[PDB]
Amino acid sequence: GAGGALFVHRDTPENNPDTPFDFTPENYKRIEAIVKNYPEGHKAAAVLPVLDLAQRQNGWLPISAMNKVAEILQVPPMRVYEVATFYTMYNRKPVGKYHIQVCTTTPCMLRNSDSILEAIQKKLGIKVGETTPDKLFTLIEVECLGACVNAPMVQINDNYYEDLTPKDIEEIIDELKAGKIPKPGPRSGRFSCEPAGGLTSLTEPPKGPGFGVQAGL
Amino acid sequence: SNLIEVFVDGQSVMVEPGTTVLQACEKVGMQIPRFCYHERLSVAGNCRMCLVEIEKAPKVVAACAMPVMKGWNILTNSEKSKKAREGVMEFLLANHPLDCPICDQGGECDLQDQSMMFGSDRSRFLEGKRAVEDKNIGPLVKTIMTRCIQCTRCIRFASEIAGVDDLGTTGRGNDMQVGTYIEKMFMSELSGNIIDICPVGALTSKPYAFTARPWETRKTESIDVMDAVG
Amino acid sequence: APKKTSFGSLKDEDRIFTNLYGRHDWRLKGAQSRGDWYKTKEILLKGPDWILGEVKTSGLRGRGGAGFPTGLKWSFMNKPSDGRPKYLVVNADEGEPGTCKDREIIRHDPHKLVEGCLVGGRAMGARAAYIYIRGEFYNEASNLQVAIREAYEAGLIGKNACGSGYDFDVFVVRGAGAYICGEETALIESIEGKQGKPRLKPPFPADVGVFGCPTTVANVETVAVSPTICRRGGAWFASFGRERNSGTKLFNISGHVNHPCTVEEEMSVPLKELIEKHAGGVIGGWDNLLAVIPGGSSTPLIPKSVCETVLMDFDALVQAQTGLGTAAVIVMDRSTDIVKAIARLIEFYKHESCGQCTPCREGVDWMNKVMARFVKGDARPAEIDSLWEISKQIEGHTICALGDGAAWPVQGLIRHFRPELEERMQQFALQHQ
Amino acid sequence: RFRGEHALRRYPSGEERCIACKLCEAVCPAQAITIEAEPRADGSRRTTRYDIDMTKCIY
Amino acid sequence: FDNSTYRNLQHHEYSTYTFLDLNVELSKFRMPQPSSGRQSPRH
Ligand SMILES: NC(=O)C1=CN([C@@H]2O[C@H](COP(=O)(O)OP(=O)(O)OC[C@H]3O[C@@H](n4cnc5c(N)ncnc54)[C@H](O)[C@@H]3O)[C@@H](O)[C@H]2O)C=CC1
Ligand SMILES: Cc1cc2nc3c(=O)[nH]c(=O)nc-3n(C[C@H](O)[C@H](O)[C@H](O)COP(=O)(O)O)c2cc1C
Ligand code: SF4
Ligand code: SF4
Ligand code: SF4
Ligand code: SF4
Ligand code: FES
Ligand code: FES
Ligand SMILES: [Mg+2]
Repeated sequence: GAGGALFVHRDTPENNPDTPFDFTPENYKRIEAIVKNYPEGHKAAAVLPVLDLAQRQNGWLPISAMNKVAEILQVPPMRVYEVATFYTMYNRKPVGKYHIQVCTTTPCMLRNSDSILEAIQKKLGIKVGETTPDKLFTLIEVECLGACVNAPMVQINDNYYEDLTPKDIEEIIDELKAGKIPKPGPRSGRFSCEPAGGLTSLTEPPKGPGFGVQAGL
Repeated sequence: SNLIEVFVDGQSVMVEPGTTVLQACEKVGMQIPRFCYHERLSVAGNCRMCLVEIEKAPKVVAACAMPVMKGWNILTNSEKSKKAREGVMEFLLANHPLDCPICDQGGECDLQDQSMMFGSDRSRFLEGKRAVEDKNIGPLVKTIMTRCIQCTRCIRFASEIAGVDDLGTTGRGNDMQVGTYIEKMFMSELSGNIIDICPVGALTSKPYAFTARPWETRKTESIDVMDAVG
Repeated sequence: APKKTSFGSLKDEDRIFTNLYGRHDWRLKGAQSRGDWYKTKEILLKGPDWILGEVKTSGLRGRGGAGFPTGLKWSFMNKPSDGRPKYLVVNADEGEPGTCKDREIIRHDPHKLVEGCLVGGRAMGARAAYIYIRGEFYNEASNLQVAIREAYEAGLIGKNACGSGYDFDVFVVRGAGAYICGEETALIESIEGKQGKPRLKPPFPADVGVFGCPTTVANVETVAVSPTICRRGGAWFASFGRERNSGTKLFNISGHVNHPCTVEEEMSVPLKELIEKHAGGVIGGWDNLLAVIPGGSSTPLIPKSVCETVLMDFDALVQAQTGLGTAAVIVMDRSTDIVKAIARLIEFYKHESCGQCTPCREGVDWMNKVMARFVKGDARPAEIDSLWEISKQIEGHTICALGDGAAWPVQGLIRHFRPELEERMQQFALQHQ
Repeated sequence: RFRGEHALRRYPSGEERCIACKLCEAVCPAQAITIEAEPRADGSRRTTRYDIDMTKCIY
Repeated sequence: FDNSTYRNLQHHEYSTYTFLDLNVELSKFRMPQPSSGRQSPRH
């Protein structure tokens, strides 16, 4: 589908260069640590980590934060604009407290991700582009979060919830809005990508060090 | 010397190391079709109009970015090169707006001329076209970004020649757009050259808008007196 | 009996990733108990030439999906230094639909990846290793960071790595939601704080890479098997699988199977054996199978008539007009709308294009629109050949292989299910008068 | 199909159809058309001069 | 020895700053970075 969000910034009272943003001293220490991970003369390599840290501190990315990152890294603001508008994990508009991302790619689609999307829709009463009136949940559609084996799966604030049934995701939503912390992972009684059939492989105890080592080493 | 030997349609050419396929072709008097390549800007390699076939090579190469190897035979008018040019021009014209009568670039448009020379004569695109919003970058350069072909010539000129890093691209895919992402004026003493470098009518002269057509103007070569540069 | 003709049924002791399911301690102590970091100092002291020779004898091909010979690729960094530093880049972006192996390698066997990074960096003379992981894998990246900290404290990496006298650093760099950033040049751009747009080759990363320095980009699975290959030797790895298809492989089986899972199996195991052995078989029985995408969304699908006798290696699947890819098997039964699935894949590719070059940027969106119309049936039969020609134009005329990965599924669908498209068009024409 | 006296047409809203593209001037075998243009007060592409010399015209 | 239990649970208590705190901690173990000779490509 066509991307709803625009790629031109128009100043608003909520979002304009005079919007107050700054990094906390702990965040400045983290920025120093991040910058020391690249060779001298290549400070611009830290644009993505520092921008992500700004988003993690603020929740989203106002243009003031992007200008601040450009100023800290001595990078022209247009390059930071390019980075922020290229990568989809950056939020250039405010999002809810829990950003719900449902994978609808073909491997997840085959395992009825439509049921999960509809269950979330009828539990929250919002669409796949809206935010709840209490500003708690934002629901969007994403592409292949990397857990195709555990389809259908959903990501909520860098946490994975997979092997989902509509009732399971509704319960997760209830305990999320109740202030609890839901345990990330599959909900079907399997811990990880192992087969649910009974662990067809890797049954024997793992071999000790140097077991298969060749001679002359 | 240090020159190597290459062939352009079987004709021996002696070129320096690091010479591209396009330069070797122009040494024998052929101009490879190009949109994104400018000899005074950095090499981009994005428009893909310059794709050409090397003999005994299954895949066509980008003549603007590929250094030519010794013994290579560049086949500039083979079936592979012509079909690659036709496909690239088709993809370029799929979303282009039907603005030629109202475009100032009409009659001196590289897109028009290279469509007439290297592309097909009809369309098989049956979908709707994309439309983008315009950007205000000053009172000198008129901006109609629907005609943009995403060559990035303007960005490279602003970065390298004018020394101003205000131009760039936002988004990705079919939604990638050329602009400033904010209301900002590209006001520089050399800012007017982006109109010339732009192959299409996306960037045009605002004082000159709508007044004339290229074929009716008479050309007088003269010297500028606004400074001491001449 | 040399020259094996039947492949599969791999034993546990021959497996490399002995903690694929996270059933053991992923920390340093568990990895050491499982054989990791065992006389790796002796491996480093053997020199880059010995490691490169072992990798070449192993016959390992790139596990990222292209199957390039690992030894030949790594030998490109065996040049004398010209003043610039040398770097190793580990590709953990893992963008293909259907692929889940690298996530498990990172989350459950991180010390394996760290030791492989050290061994490969010593082999190619790299000063440090940058691990580029997708930003969606936050917990996986934090586990990797914990493992790297454990290795640093134990003296396994850093100054005087493992006592060998070779200095090596391991860095973790996180991207922000970009499937194109898995491509090696696009990944290099993403590391340097720029847009994830691929670079034209030449120059190759061995000449000009990250920060303009000689660089090698290698998949997580390719890196994590090198220490075990060097420990047991090239010959042991070589025996498994067909000739030029040596070693073990991680397989992700998803879609319409009873037990979708990630399993480790020998290379040339037949697809039917793998599906009926580890995945629990096709939902509704084997006779209910309609089509299989063997190597992730970029590889073309094959119908049931091909899946019952094909082998899961590069050459066998190439002979089947498809590719091994990332060994990501996606299974679809006869209840699946085959056109809708391919349309969803094309939508994925349309949303993942970086837009740098004309053929991908416009043609992929064009094919997305055409296939969206195809799903409803609004088009005409000549548009099938039109779409085939459009795909041909996109293929081989783009900067990177994302155009290839968008074109190939369309070609496979047109090749194997043209009557379905024609029938849907005829139904639309009937219903809409 | 009969060719008679020349005329300039309008859109149903009354807007001029002519957009000063100067194709007729270029194609005119007798050079009977003279066109000048500029942006209108509302920014529209319109003509300020559009003359046809009917004694030069060949119809 | 038993394979029944899942032993990857330390990631359930991870916070927003875990990765960057780990980077800060690791910053003292790293080697002096190489230098290109200038402060920036625009210098
Ligand atoms: N694991 C994943 O998440 C994904 C994997 N893929 C796979 O990636 C494959 C295409 O990737 P490519 O890099 O474009 O394939 P490629 O053949 O062009 O390159 C593969 C590796 O070999 C190197 N190489 C290739 N030719 C070389 C040469 N002549 N000289 C020196 N080095 C050379 C390349 O630098 C690269 O590192 C696809 O087949 C796809 O299956 C695609 C998307 C995602
Ligand atoms: C669009 C695109 C995306 C890719 N994404 C990944 C990826 O996420 N992970 C990966 O290992 N390789 C990916 N690749 C393939 C890389 O080129 C490959 O991993 C790299 O060359 C490493 O080579 P190796 O297989 O020898 O390790 C991608 C290729 C393309 C064209
Ligand atoms: S830019 Fe060229 S092709 Fe496009 S409308 Fe203007 S004259 Fe026509
Ligand atoms: S405005 Fe002109 S030069 Fe700039 S990207 Fe568009 S077509 Fe190219
Ligand atoms: S093929 Fe697509 S993703 Fe690859 S460089 Fe071209 S536009 Fe970008
Ligand atoms: S200038 Fe001539 S051809 Fe162009 S719109 Fe006006 S009348 Fe028609
Ligand atoms: S298809 Fe859902 S995680 Fe990839
Ligand atoms: S002129 Fe070579 S790709 Fe544009
Ligand atoms: Mg122009």
